[PDB]
Amino acid sequence: QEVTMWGDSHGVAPNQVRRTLVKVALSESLPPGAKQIRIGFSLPKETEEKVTALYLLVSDSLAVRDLPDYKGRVSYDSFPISKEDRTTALSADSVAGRRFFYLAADIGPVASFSRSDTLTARVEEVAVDGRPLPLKELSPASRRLYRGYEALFVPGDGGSRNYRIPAILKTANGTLIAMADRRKYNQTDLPEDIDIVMRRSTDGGKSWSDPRIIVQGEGRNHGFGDVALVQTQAGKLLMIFVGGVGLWQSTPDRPQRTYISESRDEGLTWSPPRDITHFIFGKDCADPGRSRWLASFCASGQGLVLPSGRITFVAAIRESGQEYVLNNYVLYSDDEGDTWQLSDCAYRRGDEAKLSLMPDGRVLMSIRNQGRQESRQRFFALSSDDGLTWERAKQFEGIHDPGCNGAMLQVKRNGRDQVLHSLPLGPDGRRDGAVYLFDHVSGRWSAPVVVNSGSSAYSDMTLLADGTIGYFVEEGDEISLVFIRFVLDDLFDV
Ligand SMILES: O=C(CO)[C@@H](O)[C@H](O)[C@H](O)CO
Repeated sequence: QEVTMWGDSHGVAPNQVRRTLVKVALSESLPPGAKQIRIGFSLPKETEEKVTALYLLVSDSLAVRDLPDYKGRVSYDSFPISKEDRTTALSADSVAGRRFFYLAADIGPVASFSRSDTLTARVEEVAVDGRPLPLKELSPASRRLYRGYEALFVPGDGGSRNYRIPAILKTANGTLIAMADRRKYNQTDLPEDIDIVMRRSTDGGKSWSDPRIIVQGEGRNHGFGDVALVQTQAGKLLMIFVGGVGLWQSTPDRPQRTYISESRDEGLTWSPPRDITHFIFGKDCADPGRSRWLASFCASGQGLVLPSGRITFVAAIRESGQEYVLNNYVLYSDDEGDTWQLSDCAYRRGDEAKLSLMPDGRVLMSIRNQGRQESRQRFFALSSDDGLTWERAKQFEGIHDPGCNGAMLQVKRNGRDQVLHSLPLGPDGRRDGAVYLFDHVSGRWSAPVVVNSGSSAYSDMTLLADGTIGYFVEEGDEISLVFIRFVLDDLFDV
């Protein structure tokens, strides 16, 4: 009879309730004759000052996230603990054979958000009728306080086993749109059966509407996913996504197709999806130079609408069946989405790529590094004719890319034009989701700041009206899509 212990490392926000600090698992139910179990724990004053109440939670489930995040799919009992106390006890008849125990807290109304605000606790002893059990730590507890923190899509939500692939969008009217792959049966990509789902917020991300499936997968080989979002200059919302067979299964005559859909009511309703594959490649393509290309997909997340009105996304395109590599081209529209063209090639052996507007009006491309090329660094390219043509810009390199989709934001910080870039820190793996600041004038990257430790993958980033960063990340091995709000001073001041 051993006891295994996991401290929580997920972010918190003020006034949240029943946040797990430490969870422990009995390897066996309490034996008959056992009457009581007692849990002694430690918790520093700095954490105690940040909480308003403590709890012992007991459940038949051993869950990854805070138990309220499973919205009742996890049932549990809650016994309060005085925040000044350091032990609690419960009869074996109350535990009722259950094996999983949580030390949880209600977060106070803290108002600091510096890097120092880290909550922690640790279980020191689990005793059954006075007989202390052996406890082994698999994880330490450290939960950082952010101005906002909320899991928008959690495994099991609405009957979908999994979620992946975040996209976020802020509209000129302040509406936030959050979309995701609804991965119904497992976490793998197309050709699995996948839907596109969405939640909206009309109060700057304080609260979100219930998820609505806006594009429905119709079976294996007939799913949809990899959403990217823009707002066009005329005000209509534009989403772009792929559907069908997997990327490497696509062919010119049986392609994984690219679709667009639009919204003229702040993301409440969306037009029926429109196949635009024929503009890009394949059997219906008017350019015979691309008749025999095999596959294309736009990087999920956000595109870019230029000052001219031109709408753009970077497609990553498979041109040859003899290799498993992709080339980047800009997919753009000068007519509010009515028609679409391709730029000249922007990057050889690229992958998911993102655009942002340089302070001089040039366009910067950030290209995912696939296959651990070169020094395993993020790739960059520049365009000075609004996306039509491109050249490598090593001058922007200098951050590691373990091979993952990220996002850029052009921000002004202490009077300096800078670029915020989100990527897993790694190294060489999907761990510790971070952001970096690139100072434009010096051409120097900051040191990374880890927003979310642990398993971390795709991220997308939006700038809120007052300059708070909205950061939408894939958290965990079984991924949750988590919306985090912070200001740049919270992460980069000393
Ligand atoms: O996988 C998970 C789920 O949240 C955790 O184990 C954590 O993200 C990482 O794996 C280690 O901290």
